[PDB]
Amino acid sequence: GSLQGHIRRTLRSIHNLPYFRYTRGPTERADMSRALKEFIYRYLYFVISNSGENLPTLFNAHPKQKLLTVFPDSLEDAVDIDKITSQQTIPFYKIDESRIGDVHKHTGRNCGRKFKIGEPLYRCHECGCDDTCVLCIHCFNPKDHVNHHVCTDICTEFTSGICDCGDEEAWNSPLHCKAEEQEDVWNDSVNIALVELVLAEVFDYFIDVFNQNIEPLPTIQKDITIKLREMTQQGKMYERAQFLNDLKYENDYKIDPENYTVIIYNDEYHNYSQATTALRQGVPDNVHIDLLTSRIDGEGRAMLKCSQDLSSVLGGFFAVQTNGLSATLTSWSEYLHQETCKYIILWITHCLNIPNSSFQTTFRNMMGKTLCSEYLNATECRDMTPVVEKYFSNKFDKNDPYRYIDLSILADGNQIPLGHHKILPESSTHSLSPLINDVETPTSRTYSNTRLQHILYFDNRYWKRLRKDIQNVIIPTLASSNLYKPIFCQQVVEIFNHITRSVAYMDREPQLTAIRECVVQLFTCPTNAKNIFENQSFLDIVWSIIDIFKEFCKVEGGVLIWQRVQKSNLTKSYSISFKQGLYTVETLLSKVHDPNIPLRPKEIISLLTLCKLFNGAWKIKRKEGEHVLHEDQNFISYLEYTTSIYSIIQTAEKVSEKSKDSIDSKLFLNAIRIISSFLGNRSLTYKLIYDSHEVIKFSVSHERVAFMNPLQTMLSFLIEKVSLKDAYEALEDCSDFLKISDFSLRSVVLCSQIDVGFWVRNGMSVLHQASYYKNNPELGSYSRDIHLNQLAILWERDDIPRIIYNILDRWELLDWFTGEVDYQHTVYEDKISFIIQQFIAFIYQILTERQYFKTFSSLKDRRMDQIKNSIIYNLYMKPLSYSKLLRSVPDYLTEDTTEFDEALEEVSVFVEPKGLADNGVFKLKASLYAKVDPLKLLNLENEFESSATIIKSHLAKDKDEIAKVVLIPQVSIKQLDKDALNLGAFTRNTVFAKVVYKLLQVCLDMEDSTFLNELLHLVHGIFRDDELINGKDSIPEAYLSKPICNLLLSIANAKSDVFSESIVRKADYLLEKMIMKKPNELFESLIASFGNQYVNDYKDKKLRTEKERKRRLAKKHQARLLAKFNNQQTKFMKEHFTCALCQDSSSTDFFVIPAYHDHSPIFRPGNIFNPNEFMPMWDGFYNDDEKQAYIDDDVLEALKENGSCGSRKVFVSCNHHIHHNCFKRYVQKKRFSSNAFICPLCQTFSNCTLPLCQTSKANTGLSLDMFLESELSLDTLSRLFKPFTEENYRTINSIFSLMISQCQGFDKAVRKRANFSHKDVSLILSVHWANTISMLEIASRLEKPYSISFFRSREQKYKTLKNILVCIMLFTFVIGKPSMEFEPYPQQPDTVWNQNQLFQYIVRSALFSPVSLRQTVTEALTTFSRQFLRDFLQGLSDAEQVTKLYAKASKIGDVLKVSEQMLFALRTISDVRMEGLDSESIIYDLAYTFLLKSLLPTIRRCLVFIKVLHELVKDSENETLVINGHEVEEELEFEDTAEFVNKALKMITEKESLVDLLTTQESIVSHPYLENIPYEYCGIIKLIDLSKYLNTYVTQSKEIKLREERSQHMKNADNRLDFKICLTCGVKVHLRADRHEMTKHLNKNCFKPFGAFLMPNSSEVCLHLTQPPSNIFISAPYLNSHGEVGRNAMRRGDLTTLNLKRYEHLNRLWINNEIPGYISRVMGDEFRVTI
Amino acid sequence: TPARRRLMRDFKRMKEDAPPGVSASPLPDNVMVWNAMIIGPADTPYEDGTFRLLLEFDEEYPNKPPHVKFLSEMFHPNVYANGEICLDILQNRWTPTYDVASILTSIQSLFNDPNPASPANVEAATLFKDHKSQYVKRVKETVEKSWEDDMDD
Amino acid sequence: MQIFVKTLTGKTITLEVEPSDTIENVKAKIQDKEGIPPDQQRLIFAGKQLEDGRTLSDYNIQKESTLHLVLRLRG
Amino acid sequence: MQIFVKTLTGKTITLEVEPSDTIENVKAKIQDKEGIPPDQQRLIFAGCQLEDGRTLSDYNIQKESTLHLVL
Ligand SMILES: [Zn+2]
Ligand SMILES: [Zn+2]
Ligand SMILES: [Zn+2]
Ligand SMILES: [Zn+2]
Ligand SMILES: [Zn+2]
Ligand SMILES: [Zn+2]
Ligand SMILES: [Zn+2]
Repeated sequence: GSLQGHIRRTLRSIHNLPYFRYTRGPTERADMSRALKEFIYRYLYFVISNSGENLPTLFNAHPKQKLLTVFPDSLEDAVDIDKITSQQTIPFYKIDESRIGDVHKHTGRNCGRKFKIGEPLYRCHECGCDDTCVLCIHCFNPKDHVNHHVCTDICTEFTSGICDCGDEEAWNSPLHCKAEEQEDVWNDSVNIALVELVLAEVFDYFIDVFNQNIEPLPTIQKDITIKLREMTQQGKMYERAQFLNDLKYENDYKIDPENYTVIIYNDEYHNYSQATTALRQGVPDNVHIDLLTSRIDGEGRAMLKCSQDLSSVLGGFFAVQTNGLSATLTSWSEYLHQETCKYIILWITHCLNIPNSSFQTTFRNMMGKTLCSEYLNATECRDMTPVVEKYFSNKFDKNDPYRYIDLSILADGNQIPLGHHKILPESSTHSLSPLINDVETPTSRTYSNTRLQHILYFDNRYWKRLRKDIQNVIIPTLASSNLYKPIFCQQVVEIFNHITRSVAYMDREPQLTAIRECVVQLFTCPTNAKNIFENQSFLDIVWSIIDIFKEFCKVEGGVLIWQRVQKSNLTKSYSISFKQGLYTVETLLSKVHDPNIPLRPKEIISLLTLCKLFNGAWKIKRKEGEHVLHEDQNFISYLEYTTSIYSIIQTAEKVSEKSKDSIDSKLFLNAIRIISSFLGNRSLTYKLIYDSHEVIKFSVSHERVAFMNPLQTMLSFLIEKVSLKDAYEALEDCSDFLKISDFSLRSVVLCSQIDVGFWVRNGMSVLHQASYYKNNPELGSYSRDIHLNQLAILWERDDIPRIIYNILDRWELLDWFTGEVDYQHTVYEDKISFIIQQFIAFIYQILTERQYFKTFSSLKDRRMDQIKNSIIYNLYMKPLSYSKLLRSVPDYLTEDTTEFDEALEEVSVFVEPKGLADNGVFKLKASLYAKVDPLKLLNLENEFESSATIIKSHLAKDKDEIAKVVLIPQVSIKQLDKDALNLGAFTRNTVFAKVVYKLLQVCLDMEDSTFLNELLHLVHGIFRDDELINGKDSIPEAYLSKPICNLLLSIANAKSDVFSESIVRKADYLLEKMIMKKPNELFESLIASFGNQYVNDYKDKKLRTEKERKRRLAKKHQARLLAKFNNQQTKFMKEHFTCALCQDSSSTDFFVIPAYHDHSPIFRPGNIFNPNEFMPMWDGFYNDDEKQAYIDDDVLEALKENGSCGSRKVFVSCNHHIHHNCFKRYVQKKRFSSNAFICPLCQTFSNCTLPLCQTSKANTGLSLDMFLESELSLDTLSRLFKPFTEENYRTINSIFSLMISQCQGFDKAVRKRANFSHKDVSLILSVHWANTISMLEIASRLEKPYSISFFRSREQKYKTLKNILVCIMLFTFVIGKPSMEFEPYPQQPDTVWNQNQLFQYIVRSALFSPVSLRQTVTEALTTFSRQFLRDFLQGLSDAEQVTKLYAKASKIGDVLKVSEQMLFALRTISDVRMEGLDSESIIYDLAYTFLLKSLLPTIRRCLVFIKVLHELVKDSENETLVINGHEVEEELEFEDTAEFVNKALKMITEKESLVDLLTTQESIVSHPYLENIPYEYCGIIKLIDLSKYLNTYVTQSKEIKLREERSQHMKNADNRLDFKICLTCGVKVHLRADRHEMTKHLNKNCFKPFGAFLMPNSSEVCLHLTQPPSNIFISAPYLNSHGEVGRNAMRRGDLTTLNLKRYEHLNRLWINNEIPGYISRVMGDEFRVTI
Repeated sequence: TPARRRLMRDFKRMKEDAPPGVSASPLPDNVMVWNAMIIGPADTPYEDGTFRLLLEFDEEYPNKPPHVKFLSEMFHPNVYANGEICLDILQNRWTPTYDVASILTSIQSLFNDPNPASPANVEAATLFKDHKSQYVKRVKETVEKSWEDDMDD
Repeated sequence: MQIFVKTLTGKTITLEVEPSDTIENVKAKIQDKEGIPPDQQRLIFAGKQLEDGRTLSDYNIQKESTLHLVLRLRG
Repeated sequence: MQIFVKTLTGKTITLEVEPSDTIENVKAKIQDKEGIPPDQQRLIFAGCQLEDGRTLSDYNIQKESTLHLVL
C-alpha cells in the first residue's frame, strides 16, 4: 500500500536533504559515503522486515558494543541523519563473528555458494559431466569417489564461480551432499509480498536512474565533450545550461546551474603514469592528485573536483582531451543517486549472506521473480531518446532500423532496441557461397523487455566495482535458481546480439563484460543448450559471432578470408570479442542433445560459414636471399583462432561418438557435397608436362602456402564417417578431387620442406608454425591430409599416372625426374637427399596406414586403438615417466584420462623406481615391438635408422644379430573396406616403378645412403602389399620390365664400405624373396647386364662374418701398438695429507678443517611414567599414521630453547684439510665473511673451523686397555702428539686466539660469565663434543640393528669426532687445563642446561679427571640409577594406577621380569609402602624396564666414546675394535635388552653385572653435573607421523585434527587450504599470502635455525635455513599411484601413498644437521649472493 | 723441478697399473711430451677404434693443464677439427687431484656420450642431435682410418 | 658383493655393494669412505659412464670388479 | 657462405664470410655492418665461446648456422 509510495519518496529525495545538498571535499566524501551506506542499509532492512519488527529473527538481538538501540524505533528513526552522523546508532546488520559456519541445507536446488579466495575446488575428472562442474567444501563427500582423479584447485582472485551440488544433470553419477550424510515468519504470504514489493521498487529505481545515465557511454561521450566545448567558446551559455539540465537526472517527486562535478572513468588505454599526468594537468589545486586520485580509479571511478560554480570546474573538466580518459560532467544529485544505487547493490549482496535459510530461500526467489518479470513503469519513467534525438540528430538517422542500438540507447517508449538480427532463408542454404551466404534482416522483434534485460543492456554505463557487484549478485543467484534458470537463459539469449555488439564496438572496459559469466553459468547445461537448439536462437548466436568476424574479412583468390586486426584497437575489444564468440560456439556445440542438430542444413551452413573465414587464412612465402631481420609475430592470432575452430571440430566429433544414437547418412552426404563443391570452386593454374598429362602449376618455394585448412579436415572427417562409395556418390559430378586434395598435399610438402631446414632464411616463427602443424594439440591435421591424399589416389582409377606426376610435381622433383635438370642442381641444392627421404616417407605413409578405411566394432575401440598406437610409438625409444608420456601424446587423446590409463596399462608394464628421487617409468612390452613400423606417420619426429636399430636390438636374440635382422613393414587388410584394398595401384604402376629405379640408380651413382634404408623399406612394403592383394608368390610386373634386381644386386655385392650392413642385409633379403617367388623369369634379367659368371658364382656365394677378418686385424694392430708402447716405456725407464694450493710442499702449516657449528632440535626431555616414551622397543625407523601429528607444551618449549640456548650446539664437518694461509687467501680473494662461508671442496656451508694436529702413536704403548683400567687423563693421550717448535707453538697460540675471538659458535652466556678466561674453552668444547656424540647415537637409533647401529656407516662422523677430539686436546695441551675452577653451566635449581648431563659428566670425568674410565662410568651410572629409582618409586598418580599402567605397557610391549636377587637389590636401593597388592613385583618390573630403557642411551654413547678412543689409538687401518679379548660387533650383534645391558656393563664398567653394580655402596661425590640429573627423551627421535595418503591433508582437512598456529588464525582459516605443515613440530602454518609467505614460524613457536615444511597441494617439502634468507624445494616423500613424485604427482588428483624409505632418508638428513649443508649444496653458485 | 717428479710418479702409476683401453709413454729427449693411446669402449660406435694422442706439457703442470692434441682424424662433438680436445676446468682455482691417466680415462668416457652443451665440432653436434646416419657413418670411417694409419715413429 | 673402486689419483677404495644397489648409493658410499661429494663423481665401467637410475646388475658388474672415477670436462 | 647471427634484441644479421676467416674477423664484419663494439660482444656457438684466434673452419662452421651474439 503506502509502503511503495513511502519508499519512492524517501529514495527520490536523498539530495533534498540539507546534509548532502552542498558539495564537499574529498575527505568529506568518505564520511558522507559511510553515512549513505548506513542509512540505506538501515532503511532497507527496516522496510524489508514486516513493519520493522522482524529484524531479531535475522540479526543478533544483543550484539557487542551495546552500551543507542540495536534496531530502529520506526520509519523516521531509520531515515534520520542526525543520529547517523552523531555516531549514536550501531551497525546491527554486521554478522562478522565466529558463529558463521555457512550452514546451508539444500535439497535439489543448487548450492550456488560463491568461492572466496583460497577455497578449494574439487573438480572430479570422472563424475563431472564436463570440466566446469566444481564442488565446494561443505558439498564434497569423499566417500563417493574412492579411486577417482580429483583435481583439487585453490580459488584465486580471477577465479569466480559457484558450487554445483544437487545438479543432477551436471554429474554423471548421483552424489550425496556432506550435510545430508549427517513458527516460520518468512513463508507467509504477507512477508513474501512485502519483500517482493521492496525488491521491485529497488530495481525500478536502479533501472530508472541508470536509464538516464548516457553521459559515460563510449559512443556519445566524445560529442558530449565536443558540444560542451562548442558552447564554451562560442559563448552561448543558455543552451549549454539547457543541455546540462536535459542530461541531468530528473524525477517527479544566475542562469547557469550549480552543484556540479567532474568524474573520470577507469580504462585500459593508459597505465598509472599517463593517468597521473592527465590528472596533474587537469586541476593543480587537487592536493596529491597524482597519488590519492590515481588509486581510486583502480577500483571503478573517482571524482577529482566538485564546486557550485560551473565556470571553475569546466576549465578543469577539459582534461578529457589531454589523455583521452572518459571523463564526464555530472550533477551532484545524479552522483548522489548513483552512489545510492551502488550502496543498494551492496545491500542486496549483503542480504544474500544472512544465515536464515528461510529468509534466503524467500529473498532469492522474489528477487529472481522481480528480475524476470516484465518491466513495467517504462511509460512513466523519463524517455531519454528525445534528448539524444534533438541534440545529436546528425548521428541519429531516422530511417535506419538500427539507429538506436548503434548508440546503446533504448527505443521510444523505453523498449529494447532492434539488434542486428540475421536469419538466413532456406532458399539460400542449398550451396555455400564463396562470400558470406545471403541472409535477410528482419525489421521487427518482440522482446520480453524485462528488468534483467535492461540491467544487462546497461552494462556499458556502469563502473568496474558496480559492474562486478551486479554480476556477482545476479548471475549466481539466477543461475543457481532451478526455477528461474531456463527463464534466465531465454532472457539473456533474446538479448545476446545486443550484448555481443556492445562488448565488441561500444564498451570502455570490455573485459568486465557479463556475457562471459552468463555463458559459463548458463550455456554449460544440457537443458539450456537443448532448449536453445530446439529454437533458432542458436543460429542467431552463430550469426552474431559471424557478423562480428566479417568486419575484418578480406577477399583473396575468389574466397572470403579473415585478416589480422590492423585498425586502432587501443581498447583491445576485438580480441575479447573473438575469444568470447568462439568459446560460446564451442560450448554450445559441446552440449548438443541430438548429434544431428549441428548437421542440419541451416546449422551446418552457418557453422561452415563461421569456419570458412579461417580456411587457409594464413600464408607464408619462402624468404630467399637475406635472412629476415625480425621474426614474424602475426601468426599468433591465426594460431589461436584456428585452434579454436579445430577444437570445435573435435568437440563435434566427440559428441557424435559419445551420443548413443547415430547420424542419418543423408546429412553426411549433404555436408560432403557442400564442402566439396565450395572447395572445387577454387581457381588453380594448370600445366601440361607430356601431351596428355595435366597437373597444377604451383611452386611451394616461391608462392604462398597455408598450414591449417579446417575445411579439408572437416571433409576428411565426413568422408570417414560414411562408406567410400557413398562418399564418392555425394561428390559433385562436375568436380576434380585433385582440386580439393592438392591443398592438403601442399601442407604436407611444406611441412617436409621446412623439416629439412630449407626455410632457415625465414625466422624461427615458421619453424614454430611447422612444429605446431605436426602433432597439433587439438586435431590430427597431418593425418587428415594424408587421408585426403589417399582418397585422391584411390578415386582416380582412370588416370593413375596423372596422380603420380602431380604428387611428385609439388615436391619440385619433376624437373629431376623427367631429366630436365640434373640430380645435383635441383632447386633444393645439396638438401635434395633429405627431401627425397621425406618424399619416400610420405609415399610409405600413403601406402601403409589404412586406419581411416577400417571398420571397428565401436568408436570406443577406434579411440582405444589410436591411444595404443600413440603410446607405442612414444614409448619404444626409451622407458618414460607418466608426466613425459602425457607431454608427448597429443592433447586431444589424453583428455579421457580413464581410457588413457587403461590403454597405458594394457600396452606397457610398470617399472618400479629404484633410487630415492626418481619417477616410476613405463617399459613397452617386448611382444609389442613386432608392431612398430619405424616409417609410419606416428614416428615422424624421429629419424629412420635410429628407430630401426632400436627395434632390431629389442628384437635380436643376441648382440650378434643387431644388424642381421629385417623389419617387416606394417601393412595389412584386416577389417578393411572393400573399396580401400586398391591403394597399391599407384605403387604397381609403371611410372612409379621408373621413379623407384631412377632413385636407386642415382643412389648407386652418387653413393649417398641418406635415403637408402627408407627406399628399401618402401620396396619391401610394396612387395608385401602386392602379396597381400594378389596372393602367394606374386610380384609386380612393373619392376620386372624395368630391371631393378640389377640395382639391388649392385647394392648387395658392394665393398661393404659404401653401404652399411643393414642396407646390404636388407637388399639381399629383397633379392632372395623375389627370386624365390620366380627364379626363371628373374635369373634372365641378371645375366642380361651383369654377365653369366656373376650369377653362377652368386649361388656359390650363397649358402657359403666379413668383419671377423676386420676384427682380427684390428686386434693384431692393437697388440702391435701396445707392444710398441711397452717397449717405449721400458726404454724410457732404462734411460732414467693433501693441500689445496701447496701440493707436495709438505709444509708445516696447520690444516684447518671447515665445520658447521649450530644448535640442533633433537634434544628434548622425556617425562617419566610415560609408556609411549620408554616401553616400546625400537626396530629401526617406523611411522604410525593412526596418530595425528601433535606436540606437547614442554616439548615445544624444549625446541624453542634448543633454537635459542647455546648449550645445545653441535659440530659437524666435511673433513677437508686446508692450509691456514690458503684458507686466508680463499677468504680474502672470494670475500666471504670469516663468520660464515662455504667449503672450497664440497661447497658446503661452514661457519667455524678447528685445526688438526699431526697425531702419531710412535714411541708409545697406548691402547684401550689402560684407558679402561687406568687413568684417561687428557695428557696421557696428548703424549701421542709430536714435539712442537717455538714458531709452531706461537702460531698455535695465535690461531687458537683468533678462532676464539672471531667465532660466534661459542655461547655468549659463558662468554659474559664471571672468571671466564681462554683456559675455559675446553669445557664448552667437550660439551659440544658430547652433544655431537649424542646426535650420533640419536641418528643411530633409526637403524634396524640398534645394538651395533652406531658402529656401521658412520666413517665420516667418526672422522669428525676424531678431529674434534684432537683439536680440543691440542688446545688444552698448548694453553693448559683450567683445573675445573669455573663452571660454564651452573646447576641452577630451576633450569636444565643440557638434556644429556649424565654423559656430560662422564666426558668431564674421563677427559679431565685423571682417573679410570671404568670407575667413572660406574659412578655416573650408579648415581643416575639411584636418582631415577627414587623418582619412579616415590612418584605419584600410580599407587592405585600401577595396574592400569602395567596393562598399558603390556599393550605396548613386554615388561621384563625381575628375579629374586634383583627384587632384593631394588628393595634395598629403595622400597615403598604403597604396595597394596598380594604380589608387588609389578612396580619392581616397571622400574626395571624404565631404568634399563632410560640408561640405554648413556650406555650406547659410552660405547661410542670407546669406539672413538680406539680409532684414535688404532694400530692399522683395518683393525677391528676388541675389548677384553672379544669383538664388540660379534658380542653385541644378537644381544637384546637386559642381556645387552649386562654385556655392555661387562665391556665398559669395572663391575660385572647390573646386580653387582647395584650392590656397590652409595659413594657420594659433589660433581656439579651429578645433582638432580635431568631425564632425556627415550623413544625414537624423528619428524612427525605423516598420513598414509597425502590426499587426507587436502581432501579431508575438515576431518583430520591437527594443532594450529594462532598467528593470523582468522578470515575463514577453518576452511582454507593454503597451509603448510611443520614436520619438526606438527604445527600447521597457514599461508595468508602476506608477510613473506609466513616464514615467521621459524622466528618463534618452533626451532629457529632450520625446519622442513610440507606442502600437500604441490606434494613437495621445503627446507629453510634461517641464517641466510635461503630455502629450497624438494619432492615430498610421497609416491603417486602412477609412479610420479613432485608437483606432477598431485596434479590430476591421483592417490598419493607414502614411501617409507624416502621419508627415512629425509629424517636422516634432518637429524644429522645436514639440512643446512644440503641447502647450501643445492644452490651452488646461487648461495654466494647471500654472503 | 716439481713437474718432472710429478710426471715421474705418473709414469710409475702407468707402468704399475694402466686403466683398460688406455696406455701412454713419454719421450726420452723430452719427457714433457707424451704419446697416448685410447681404445673405444665395447658398446660405443667407436668399438675397437684405437686413436693416438699427443700431449705437450707446459712447464707449470700443477698450475696449467697440458696442451692436448689428437694425432689421428677424429669426428667427435667435443673434439675440435684440429684434434685439439680443450680442457678449461682443469686450470680452475681448486683443481681435483689429477694425473695423465685420469684425463685419459675422462676422454675415454667422453667417447661414449658427447657433451652437446659447449661443442667443438658444431656439425658433429648437430649431426648427433638429429640425423644420426652421417654421424655413425663418419665414426665408422674414422675408426677405419685410425686402424689403417700405421705409425712408425 | 664386493667391488673395487680406484679414485682419481689411483688409491683403491674397498667397497661391499649389494648387486641391486643404485649408482647414487654407490657414490654415497664413495663419499662416506673418502669425502668427495656424490654430485662431483662420475663412475665409468669398461670405458662407459654409469647413470644413477640403474642398478649394478644391469651394468654387468661381477665380483671384485673395478670401477673408475673420471673428471668433468664441462668446457 | 652465409651464416646468421642473432643479436640480443632478436634481430638477425647474415654474413657472407668465408670459412678461412677468423672469429675476430667475423666480429670486425659485424662491427663494420652495424657499428657495434666487438669488445663487448662475445659470439657463442650453441653454448660454446668462440676464440678470436681460431678460424671458422677450426670450429667447422659451414652453410646456414645460427650464432647468438651476446654483448
Ligand atoms: Zn568422482
Ligand atoms: Zn550440497
Ligand atoms: Zn556447495
Ligand atoms: Zn697450502
Ligand atoms: Zn668440505
Ligand atoms: Zn614448527
Ligand atoms: Zn591415474
